[PDB]
Amino acid sequence: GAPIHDPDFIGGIGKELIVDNASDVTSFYPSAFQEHLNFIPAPTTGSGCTRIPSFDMSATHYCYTHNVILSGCRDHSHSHQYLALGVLRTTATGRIFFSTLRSISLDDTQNRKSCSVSATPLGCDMLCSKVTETEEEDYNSAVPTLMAHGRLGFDGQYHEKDLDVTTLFEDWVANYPGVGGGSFIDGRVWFSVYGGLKPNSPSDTVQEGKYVIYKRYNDTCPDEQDYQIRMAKSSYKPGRFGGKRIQQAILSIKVSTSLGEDPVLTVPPNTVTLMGAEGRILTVGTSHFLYQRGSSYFSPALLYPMTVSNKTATLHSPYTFNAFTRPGSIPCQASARCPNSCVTGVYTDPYPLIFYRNHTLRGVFGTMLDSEQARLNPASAVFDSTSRSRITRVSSSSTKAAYTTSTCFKVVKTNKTYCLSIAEISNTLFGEFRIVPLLVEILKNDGVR
Amino acid sequence: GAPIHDPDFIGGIGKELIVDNASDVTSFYPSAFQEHLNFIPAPTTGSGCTRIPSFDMSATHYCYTHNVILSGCRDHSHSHQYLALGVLRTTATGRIFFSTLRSISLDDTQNRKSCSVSATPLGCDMLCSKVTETEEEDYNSAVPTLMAHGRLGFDGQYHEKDLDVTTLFEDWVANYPGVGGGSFIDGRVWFSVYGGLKPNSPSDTVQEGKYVIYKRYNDTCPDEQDYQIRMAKSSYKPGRFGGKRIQQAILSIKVSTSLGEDPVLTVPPNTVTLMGAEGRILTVGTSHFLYQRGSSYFSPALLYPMTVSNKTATLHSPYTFNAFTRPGSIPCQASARCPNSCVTGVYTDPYPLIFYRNHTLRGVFGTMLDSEQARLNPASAVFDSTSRSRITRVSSSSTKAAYTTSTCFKVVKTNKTYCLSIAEISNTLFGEFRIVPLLVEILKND
Ligand SMILES: *[C@@H]1O[C@H](CO)[C@@H](O[C@@H]2O[C@H](CO)[C@@H](O)[C@H](O)[C@H]2NC(C)=O)[C@H](O)[C@H]1NC(C)=O
Ligand SMILES: *[C@@H]1O[C@H](CO)[C@@H](O[C@@H]2O[C@H](CO)[C@@H](O)[C@H](O)[C@H]2NC(C)=O)[C@H](O)[C@H]1NC(C)=O
Ligand SMILES: *[C@@H]1O[C@H](CO)[C@@H](O)[C@H](O)[C@H]1NC(C)=O
Ligand SMILES: [Ca+2]
Repeated sequence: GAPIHDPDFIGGIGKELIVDNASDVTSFYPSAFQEHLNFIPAPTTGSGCTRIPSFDMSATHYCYTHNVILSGCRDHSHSHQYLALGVLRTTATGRIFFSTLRSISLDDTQNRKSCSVSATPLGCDMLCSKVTETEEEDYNSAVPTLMAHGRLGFDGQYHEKDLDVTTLFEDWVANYPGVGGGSFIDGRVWFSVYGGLKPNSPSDTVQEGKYVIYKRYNDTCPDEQDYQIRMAKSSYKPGRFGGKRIQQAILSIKVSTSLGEDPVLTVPPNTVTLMGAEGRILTVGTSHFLYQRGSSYFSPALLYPMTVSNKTATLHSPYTFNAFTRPGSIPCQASARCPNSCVTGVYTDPYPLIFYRNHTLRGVFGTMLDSEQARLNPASAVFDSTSRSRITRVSSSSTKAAYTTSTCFKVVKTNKTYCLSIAEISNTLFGEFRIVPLLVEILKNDGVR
Repeated sequence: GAPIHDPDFIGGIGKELIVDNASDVTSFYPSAFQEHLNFIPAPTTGSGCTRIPSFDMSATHYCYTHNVILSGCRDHSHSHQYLALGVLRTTATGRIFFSTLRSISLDDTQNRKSCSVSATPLGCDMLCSKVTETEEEDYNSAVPTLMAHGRLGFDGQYHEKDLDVTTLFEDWVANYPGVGGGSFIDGRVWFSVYGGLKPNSPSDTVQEGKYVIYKRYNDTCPDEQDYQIRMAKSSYKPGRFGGKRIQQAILSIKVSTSLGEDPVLTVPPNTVTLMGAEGRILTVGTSHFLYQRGSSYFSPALLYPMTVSNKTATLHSPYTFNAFTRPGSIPCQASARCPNSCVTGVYTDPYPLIFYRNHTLRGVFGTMLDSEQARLNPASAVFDSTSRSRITRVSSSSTKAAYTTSTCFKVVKTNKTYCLSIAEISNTLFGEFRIVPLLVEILKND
């Protein structure tokens, strides 16, 4: 009943789990899907769905949230936001299970979507967007998207406060939380956000001519330099949103009794970040990372090192995992190696797992959609910069996936490393999407050498 | 007040679909699942299930029913019965779809169980059992199981009349409908029924020593005759129910504005029928058939010819489809070839599809559970006495399945034969059982 992770987890949450410098990264791999957890509620109705999962865990508790739709799973539909606060416990037999301390289903009328959540000392901080219109209409609207900062405390109470997006996102036509989890850092909660810049606005003007071309390993692009640059520049203004610059941002907010207190929007230079996309701000040990969904031409998982300076942050050259690809429409498929304009891909974050003694991230765990173009075939595995380990297929090759957010930890008591993988999956004839939690232990083959 | 399907279906409902004497039966086969029909409601909750499906279709309308559990799918939970009256339609594109005209969700305090539905001229007749105890607690009791004859009319109203089981099933300790659809024949609705007989009751006495042994095609049981005969006899009184003879029966009720009118329970001789099990009363063309779930030692799909005469039925030696097996626990697994005593298997009916010119049945469509012992891997196909055509697996090999009921019809316009396969299935991460309708066209290597 303790409002903290059970003693066995103490000291095994949020840190660098494995630091092997000698042994290969891919030698570490996911086992068979263990103790199928049930902290995530199934959809309220049989014809409805659960979608857009966000999870973040600190050394004391975890936070989880998801959007629920009563009929169908089409975005242009009414939805409720489910938010929960919980801790990692063990049974008498050592069985790991996610225990919910508090939970709330926002059954009101506010149209919350693209919500992200973060574990803070005060509980579970949530960043949501509120809109009654279309997404493609939002980038077509003149005003920024409404956003709110909420919190489900340890006391079960929920408080929320709408942000003054008029001034905070004055340079944006559309703005949304990255859906991925946010991170608590130096008294502030950091949520990755994305959207469209108002053309010719101060923010849009500062990003003019700014771009970056990330290459694939051992697979260079055959297109000429002049053309690649031309394509990279256009990747920030995909035709889908009519020329608007799809921008990546970072929003920090002070964690205190007052919600939405002192919000500061940092917009990293596009010479670092690719096209704005869904993302996640996480902290593993002492380093911070910004996961960016590969919505543009870049297929391999991006893990941007994030450093903090007061209320703003700076992103450095991203860690890339070539094998950890994501499905996408041509010319931005899983094998795409050339810069291009597109709004595709799927959110499938990599959790910093293996590090060097010097703390440089060496390997990550994540449930990728092992598919070339279609959002399907989820598979858990460990990936370094170029390869992947023995995979643990979530289900069949027919399983459609929309999101996979992974968070790994250790049971210091048994010294075993585990990875929680929350996936929004569905089969062709079993119903709409539903979020399912999968826990897998990270193994290592010693008898190899 | 027949609502009528679509002019495209006239002459193509409940008829002999494919009449051929030359073409190899297995040359006919199911295509890919054309579409995923929407007439069947998903479980009301995401943590519950839809189970025990029943379906019957007549010239002008179809009837469908399933049981719904709000939390989980424990057969020992409170539930409500969903009943629907519908029609076979077709969009401008020519896309087949089942339109549900009327539907009611019986959510009272009664425990309807093992319901069977039938499309009658007055609507959708449902035969349910009303229980207050478990399967075993029921067979141990002295009194028969309560049953009710109900009906969803074209007007949307549902009327129900509990049958006088005390007299109707006086010789029974437990009795339930076969779950499979019932059929309208000669002014009355016919429902397969099964349960356990009261020891020494007249019905039981008449069955003493009666048994029948059905062999596999080219898989002769090596057991000595005396041993087989003893096993066959014992198969009727499996240990599961402490020696109570599990009997197959047939209930016919007069179809009229008065429910439960003139009930007549027929109990076929166990020299014809194997141990009582879930079943269905089908009518294809002028012929009638009784499908009996292979709950005993017999694995191949069974279709007993059924002839009716003044309120009573008569079953004959059944058509068997050797490759249309079903999974079962040992020693009555799908590969079984010898008589034995057991209560296993799963409901997976064969729909009469291909007939000889003379009307003798030869081929059927069905969605079998392509497994040996576990209720997994549903797979649709066309079957004859010894073979299986090319298949269309419904899902993965680890897909669970509790029931599959198929009904084939024909679009007279495009003259294409289709088969509705309604299956209660589940999968690993996607929750409890759920009834899903599947539609496949019947094709041929010619
Ligand atoms: C930690 O040690 C590794 C040694 O493998 C360093 O990796 C090298 O880093 C240099 C420059 O960053 C690269 O040019 C080499 O290609 C890397 N070699 C390998 C095998 O990765 C890493 O930079 C060190 N990290 C820190 C923070 O000192
Ligand atoms: C319809 O035709 C079939 C085809 O012959 C008949 O089935 C045959 O019946 C004879 C009985 O003399 C046996 O050789 C076999 O049972 C069948 N033979 C073959 C080659 O299949 C069937 O009996 C006919 N139906 C009726 C009602 O007469
Ligand atoms: C059945 O067995 C006989 C031998 O008794 C054989 O000639 C025939 O080909 C077999 N048929 C099949 C389908 O195996
Ligand atoms: Ca009883």
